[PDB]
Amino acid sequence: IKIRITLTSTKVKQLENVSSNIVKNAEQHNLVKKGPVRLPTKVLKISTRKTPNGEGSKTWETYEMRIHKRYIDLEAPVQIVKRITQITIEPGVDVEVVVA
Amino acid sequence: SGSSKNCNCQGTRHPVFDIAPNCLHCGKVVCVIEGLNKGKCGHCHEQLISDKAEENPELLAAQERLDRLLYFQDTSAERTKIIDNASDFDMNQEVGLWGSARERALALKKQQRN
Amino acid sequence: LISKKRKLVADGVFYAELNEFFTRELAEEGYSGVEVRVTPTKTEVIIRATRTQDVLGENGRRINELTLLVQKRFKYAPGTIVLYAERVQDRGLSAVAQAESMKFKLLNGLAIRRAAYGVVRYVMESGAKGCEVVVSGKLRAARAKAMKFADGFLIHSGQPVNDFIDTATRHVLMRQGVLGIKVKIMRDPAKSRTGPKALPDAVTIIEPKEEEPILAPSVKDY
Amino acid sequence: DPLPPQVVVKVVSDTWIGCESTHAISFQHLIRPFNETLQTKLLKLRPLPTSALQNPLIESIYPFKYFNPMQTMTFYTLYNTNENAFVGSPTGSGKTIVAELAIWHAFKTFPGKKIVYIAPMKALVRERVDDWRKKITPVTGDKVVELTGDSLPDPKDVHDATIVITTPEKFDGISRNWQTRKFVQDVSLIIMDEIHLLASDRGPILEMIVSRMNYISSQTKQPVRLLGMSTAVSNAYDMAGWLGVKDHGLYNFPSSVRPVPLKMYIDGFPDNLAFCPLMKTMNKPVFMAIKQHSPDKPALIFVASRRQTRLTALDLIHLCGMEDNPRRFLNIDDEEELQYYLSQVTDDTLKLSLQFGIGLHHAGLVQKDRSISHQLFQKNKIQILIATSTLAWGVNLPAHLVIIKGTQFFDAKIEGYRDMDLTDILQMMGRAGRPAYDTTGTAIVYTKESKKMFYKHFLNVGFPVESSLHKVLDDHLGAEITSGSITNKQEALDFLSWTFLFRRAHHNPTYYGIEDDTSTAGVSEHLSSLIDSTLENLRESQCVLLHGDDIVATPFLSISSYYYISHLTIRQLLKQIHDHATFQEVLRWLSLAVEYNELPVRGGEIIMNEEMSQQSRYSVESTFTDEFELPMWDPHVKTFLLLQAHLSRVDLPIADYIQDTVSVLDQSLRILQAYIDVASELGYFHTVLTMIKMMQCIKQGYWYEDDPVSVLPGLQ
RNA sequence: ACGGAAGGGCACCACCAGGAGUGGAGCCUGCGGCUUAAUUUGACUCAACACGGGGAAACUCACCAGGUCCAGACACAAUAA
RNA sequence: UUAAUUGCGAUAACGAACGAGACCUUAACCUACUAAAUAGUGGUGCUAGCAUUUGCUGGUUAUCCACUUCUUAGAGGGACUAUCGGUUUCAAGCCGAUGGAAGUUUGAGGCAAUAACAGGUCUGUGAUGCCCUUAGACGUUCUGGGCCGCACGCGCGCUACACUGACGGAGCCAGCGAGUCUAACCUUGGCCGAGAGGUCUUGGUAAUCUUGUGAAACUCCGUCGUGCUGGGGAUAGAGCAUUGU
Ligand SMILES: [Mg+2]
Ligand SMILES: [Mg+2]
Ligand SMILES: [Mg+2]
Ligand SMILES: [Mg+2]
Ligand SMILES: [Mg+2]
Ligand SMILES: [Mg+2]
Ligand SMILES: [Mg+2]
Ligand SMILES: [Mg+2]
Ligand SMILES: [Mg+2]
Ligand SMILES: [Mg+2]
Ligand SMILES: [Mg+2]
Ligand SMILES: [Mg+2]
Ligand SMILES: [Mg+2]
Ligand SMILES: [Mg+2]
Ligand SMILES: [Mg+2]
Ligand SMILES: [Zn+2]
Ligand SMILES: [Zn+2]
Repeated sequence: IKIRITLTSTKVKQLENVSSNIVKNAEQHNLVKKGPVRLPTKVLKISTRKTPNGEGSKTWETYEMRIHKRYIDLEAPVQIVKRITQITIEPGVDVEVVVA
Repeated sequence: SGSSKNCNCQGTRHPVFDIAPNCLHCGKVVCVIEGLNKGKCGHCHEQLISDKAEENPELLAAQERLDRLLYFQDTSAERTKIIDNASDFDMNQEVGLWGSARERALALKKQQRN
Repeated sequence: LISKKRKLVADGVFYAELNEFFTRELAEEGYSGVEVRVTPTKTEVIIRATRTQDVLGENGRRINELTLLVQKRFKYAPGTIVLYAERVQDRGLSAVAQAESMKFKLLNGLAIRRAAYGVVRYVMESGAKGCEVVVSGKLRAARAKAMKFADGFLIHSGQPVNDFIDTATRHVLMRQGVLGIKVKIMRDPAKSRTGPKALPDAVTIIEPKEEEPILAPSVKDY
Repeated sequence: DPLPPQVVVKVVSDTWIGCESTHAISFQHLIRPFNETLQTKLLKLRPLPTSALQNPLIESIYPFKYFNPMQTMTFYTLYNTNENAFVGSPTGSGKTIVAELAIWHAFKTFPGKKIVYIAPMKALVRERVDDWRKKITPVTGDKVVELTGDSLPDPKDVHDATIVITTPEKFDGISRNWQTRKFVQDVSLIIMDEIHLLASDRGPILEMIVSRMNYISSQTKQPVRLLGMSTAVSNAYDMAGWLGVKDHGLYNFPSSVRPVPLKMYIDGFPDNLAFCPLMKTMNKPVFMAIKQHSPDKPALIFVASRRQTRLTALDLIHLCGMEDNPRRFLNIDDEEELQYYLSQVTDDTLKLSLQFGIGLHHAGLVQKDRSISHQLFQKNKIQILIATSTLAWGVNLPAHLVIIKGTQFFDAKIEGYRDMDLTDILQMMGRAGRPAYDTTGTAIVYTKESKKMFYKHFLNVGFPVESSLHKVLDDHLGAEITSGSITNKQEALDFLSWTFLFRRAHHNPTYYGIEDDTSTAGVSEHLSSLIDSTLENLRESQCVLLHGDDIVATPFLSISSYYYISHLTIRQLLKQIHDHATFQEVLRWLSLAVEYNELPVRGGEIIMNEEMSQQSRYSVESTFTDEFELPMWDPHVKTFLLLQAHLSRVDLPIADYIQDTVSVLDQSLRILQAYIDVASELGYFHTVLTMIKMMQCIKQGYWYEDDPVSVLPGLQ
């Protein structure tokens, strides 16, 4: 069946929480389970002048947004993967599931 | 369609085949996917579709109440009502006669007649 | 089909667009921030305000049209977006609500000195460790100047500023120009309950329990 | 049905203007257990009538050819498959034909098996057998043997038996012997009915049985089939996740669809009478309701207590006088035949009430008097069948109207009146409505105003079935574990893992008393604390010795299976046993059993209890002394005096004591058997000799000084 | 506050010991000036001059030679099928 | 004495607050934990070349088996100037040696107090008071110019003025990033064309495809030879395409 779930939230502490109950849900159900894979962190950077006008010393500001993404692979019949998606939803943690 | 995917859902996750709801030999429920990809039973490999006095009488009677059972389920929204002895039961269809009081002015006219 | 690099950025702008819409509509309903939580097939938005009845209204009239307003602009299908209404806990400890209170007093002709002390006094009485309100503009004269009002103590540098200080800025429109209002409130670290419970430079030592010498070798057999 | 965005609680003043305070409450605690599964009635128009069964022997019987329409999903799903399924059947909509799917399930694959049926009450047991003695055995050639506390068949008959019907309590005793009783090896399918009684007292007994087969199936590595027979249950998913059923098959139909439609009415009665005066206020409105709703059709009224079975009859017959026919609807045209049935009537209310068309039934009559009220109603001679709530489990009475006469039956545990649980009155409506006799049926639920809104809101919806094992959880922990399956507490957590409690404890922590944390981790220490409580409450009974993480099956815990043991009884009499036990000493010990505490002591019995205390051979005041001194009201004192009366053949002052004596004598043999095994292990030969003299005296009702020859018939 | 007043301590937007450079040449680019109808404009030491995120063919565009449109809500009076 | 009103202390002051520091992000250390065909490693299968005698270089996605040293992380640890020797009312501290991945607060940053400037900004804003315009309107829109205009003076800059070079062949190594939905982005591959570029497809919403970004400076073998010269590449003319009306 090869169920794959990807999680791409910005805040990591809940993202580690969501990946914590999922991994133990499979083993407690005696499911062949593939460990979570933590992809390299994506650092989205924007650099801009601080001043609104054109006056002053050329001071530059850097802003960063971090994207933490993991995936976990599951292999099991549909009747248990369908009872995973509707739960483990917490604020600001994007979750999607792909079949096959 | 010739698909070999034997969908044995029995209508759990798919709509049932209207023409062939079940197996007439071993009772397996055949859904639309199961009916479309094969006309044979999944379990006992029996044909699903062949290529009132005469009809069995109580067989026709069985579906009469069965349709009522479906009718009861379809019309079960209002069967949950409680009669009570404190409900006004305004009996108005959707409004109090357009929110307008002149039908009882005749009763006032009747009272003027009295 | 949008990449996750652009999806999260487009999600933050959705939060940014949705945030400024409420502060311009519920300005007299005490809007105090919004939160967006995404669930498959069901998107929910939590409005936080001081007056939960006005945000809801009779039969949820206001929240329905506000939910319906979001539907039209963002092209969300009916039944996908649902708005909530929730009161704000510890209204004295929210800078945004107290920023509105400062603006409210000025527009009614109240004195700048007395009104400013009123905002900081309520915040201090509500359990805040520190509070600071800054008023800038043409005060009693054409020549503009700033007047800072504060109580307790507020940190200014380091990471804990983000953790403990909430900042609110609200422009005020008056007949003589524009008066700026800035409110910073520092809550007690002892009630944070999310992350740090104290300043990084606070060290607390558990008092040891004294015990007199036994003065005699003895055994308690079992 | 469409969930609102929030729930709003508005409080407004009554005199001032604008004194309003509103709260908006969100509910995001919506998990899959918090749902109603249900199944829409789909288009399955064509059935498989009889002929589509491929067995001439079965098709030659059951002349019902039209196949059960309310089996829409079921039909032949379990006929061939070996997968567990849950079936919710409201009312008597196939309770008999579906229960016979066990033979259709796998008996053809392997014949000559001993599939066991389970019923929650012995009243069902009699009818689950008698109806099938002329239905299955004469045609299938398979015999069925009853297994109850009153029947002790030969083990060879039980081994060769094909079907076994047993209450969960009686199945527990034989299931205590799973290790050595070679009889239980042929279990392939287990079927039980009326399974939503876990909230009741007997539910925990049945609940722990299911977890037993789960461990049997798990270790032995072969599946054991199950089948759940019940009515509409709100929390179907949790039961589905505990019964071990799979996706293919789940039967949850609501009470909306029934063979006979049900009409229900609500009425309120004033809140200034506690229990007693609110029978005169309610008896009269019952009379008008019977005539209005059941003019010429049978009615049925459910009184609260045993005495109210009489009081309602007294007033209703009195109110029946003020109309045309005082003996209305007697349905006895022949006066000569009228006196025929009245001849068999014994005494008391039945003598002067059966002539009015009203029948009475309660557990205070002759065993044939209870039946007499039924056969007359079987051919519709009597109309009113005023009875107790305990009759909603026995014979299926085809009545039309069910009346809830009052509410809030008394509970002895709280010395007060408590609201009736929403498990019995819901089933009590099932008697209303006669299949193929009348179109629709009516029901009325008369209640106090404070509870009037509660039943309007939730009577149709129903409530989740809850597990009440953690009131007797200390007793049945050693039911399956005293064999020596687990030695350490680490796996003791595993022993309770697949019980029904975890299916509701984590889902509904509030009901079970959890108030600290609702998370699965938060409940983990709470459930372990209960496990820690269970082992420590067994320590003061000095039955188990702890070696840290290890538990020890001591000789005191050695007798916990093969025989019912209440554990708490062991410690009470542990410091009393001695080799030279006298006859007087043991008579005190027999009445000290905890199981005898259930004997009721009616008001004013102390006066008559004291009278026979001196009349008894061993007075209570001279027997229960110092630490063993007991109050005269205590049932142990009453039980001690009852045994002496039986030995001395002393006539009891009232007939009520006779029923108690029969109950006391019923458990006398099994309770006395406990001391035989205990004394045998200790080698107290003198005590053992004393034991044999007791049941001989008890069986023949004669003292040890009496001549055994006089016991023979015709001899005083 | 200032001192071509004293005392103590610091800094490669200071110096020493040096490095590599700019200033010299061509070219890109900004500023001033001159020109023009317009060559739109801000910033005059550090703290402006590859700065206005200003690398402008049209847009941007704010300047010039010209041409359209009214997006003047609403209320009042007038003309008026 | 410290980078520090940083500390030891003295003491008509005691007790505090802000700032510094702590904090946060990043860089390095772990053959320690959980791992990971979207990263690899060794071996087993099929297979190419040479020696053939045990090998070396390799190729292989539905060929598997085991692992996380290298690569990514999440949770942790690790440094506090540790030990020692000197100097100091012998206090804070400082110097030196050893050990250490790391010992100039470890390096580098974010944040960063009070009081001010009539510093810049009305041309970022539907943020603005007041003033001006408000219908051949300073509004908007369309066409074409200009902001590039050139006697001249300055700043930020890039190319060099040569053999530590230039040119021609080969050698061949990074890291930070980015990439298409109602769009047409990053483009590998085949073919055509000096070249620029053009055509047909392909993979990629992306650790998996561009991409080992096979980058340049640089390394080696050859030509030139102290010559405004094969240094230098503006100034000008002709032709071939692309961006875009
Ligand atoms: Mg220096
Ligand atoms: Mg120098
Ligand atoms: Mg140079
Ligand atoms: Mg400076
Ligand atoms: Mg250009
Ligand atoms: Mg232009
Ligand atoms: Mg233009
Ligand atoms: Mg190979
Ligand atoms: Mg030293
Ligand atoms: Mg630092
Ligand atoms: Mg500005
Ligand atoms: Mg310019
Ligand atoms: Mg510059
Ligand atoms: Mg690289
Ligand atoms: Mg050249
Ligand atoms: Zn299907
Ligand atoms: Zn079939």
